[PDB]
Amino acid sequence: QIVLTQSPALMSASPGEKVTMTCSASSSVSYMYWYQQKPGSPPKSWIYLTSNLASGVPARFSGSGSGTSYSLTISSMEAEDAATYYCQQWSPNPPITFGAGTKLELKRTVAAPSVFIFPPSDEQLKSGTASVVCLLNNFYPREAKVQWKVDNALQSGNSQESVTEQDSKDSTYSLSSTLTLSKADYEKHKVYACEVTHQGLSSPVTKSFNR
Amino acid sequence: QVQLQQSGAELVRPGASVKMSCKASGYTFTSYWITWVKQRPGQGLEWIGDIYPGSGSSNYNEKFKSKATLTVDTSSSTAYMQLSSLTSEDSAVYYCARLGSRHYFDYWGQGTTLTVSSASTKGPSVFPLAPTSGGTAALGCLVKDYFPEPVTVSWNSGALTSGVHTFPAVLQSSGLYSLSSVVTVPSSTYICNVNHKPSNTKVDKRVEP
Ligand SMILES: C=CC[N+]1([C@H]2C[C@H]3[C@@H]4CC[C@H]5C[C@H](O)[C@@H](N6CCOCC6)C[C@]5(C)[C@H]4CC[C@]3(C)[C@H]2OC(C)=O)CCCC1
Repeated sequence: QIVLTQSPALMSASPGEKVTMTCSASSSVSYMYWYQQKPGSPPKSWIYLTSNLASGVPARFSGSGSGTSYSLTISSMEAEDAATYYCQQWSPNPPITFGAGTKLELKRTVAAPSVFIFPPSDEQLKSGTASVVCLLNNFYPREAKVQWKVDNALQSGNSQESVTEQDSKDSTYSLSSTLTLSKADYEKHKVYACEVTHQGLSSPVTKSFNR
Repeated sequence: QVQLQQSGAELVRPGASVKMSCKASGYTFTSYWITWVKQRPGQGLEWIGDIYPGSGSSNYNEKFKSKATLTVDTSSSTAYMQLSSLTSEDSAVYYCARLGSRHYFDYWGQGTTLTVSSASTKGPSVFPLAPTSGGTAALGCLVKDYFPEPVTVSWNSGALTSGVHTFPAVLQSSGLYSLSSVVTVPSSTYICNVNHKPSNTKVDKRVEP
């Protein structure tokens, strides 16, 4: 039951930079393993027996450490090295344990989002339910704030957010916020605004429409 | 080549059992240990246990000692794991790996997604998204209120691929999922093809302003 704490939780790196993620153990361990996982696919053995590279693992990767602190180092970041890296311990004791993983993202310039609002579809209005969607397209960094406002009044609890994985081409993320209220409450109001706050925006952007 | 094919996704009610398969090929099955790994979104990876197919001998993580049960059928070269009396905490992706000669898992299986629910399947309701910030304009599809995961969204039966973002599914207060798929196109026809396999809901839709 050795607890492996991995840090940082997530980090960014521009190709060419030296990346180093740490795996600190709650007690001393005999060996340290590392796995590379990208979305949609099963993990891949990356480092075995504290310092050896698995089949396919390129030379830029290397792992070391002892006692309570082992590390995975990439001499010079590549674009394909954007993945989650999990560490895993072995010792004579039986529970081989894993780390929560360090997600390695790609660094890039700040980019303001493109905001678009979507009024409920006529088909869905017949169904007695109304969904206003707000799209935040191609932006960096991931942290973007979305405040729904109905007739200037801040809405809460009836919105759901979703963020895409970092783009393969431009390394930006997209976000969508979905405000879903009953047809009854939708007709009780006129102005539907979507307020976006970001690092790339000098002041918040508000895309809106009247019912 | 050395392949490990896992069984399809399961939707099982809580309290019941589940049995998944990992069909091994391209190697002498009875010569290398097979391990099972649990993966819950966010709480990393978890070692369940291993089994040596040539002996039936098995090691279990004391956490899962009574939850999982590992078996092997050397004739068909398949390894099995049964998860007894399922709970919401058992909903995870179950990976199956072969422990290699060099002390590391050299081959893995695509994984089996276990969804632990008594709720019956629900087909989504597809809705269009009304077709200019940043010189571009967007349109899309709202795949709303479905269960379990996943849905497969394509555009123009696969013809349109650029500028398309199929958002990750979101859990709604209603317990059902809902994803959006938007396609961004600037100043210079559009059909979305949604597919939910669990309830055979293949629905096409044309998005028009
Ligand atoms: C899938 C089953 C494998 N399990 C453990 C089993 C672990 C081994 C147990 C015996 C060890 C003897 C020795 O001290 C070391 N030397 C041997 C000669 O060469 C130089 C190094 C390492 C050693 C082989 C361990 C390495 C990691 C081994 C494969 C672990 O595998 C992983 C992936 O962590 C995981 C769950 C329990 C069993």
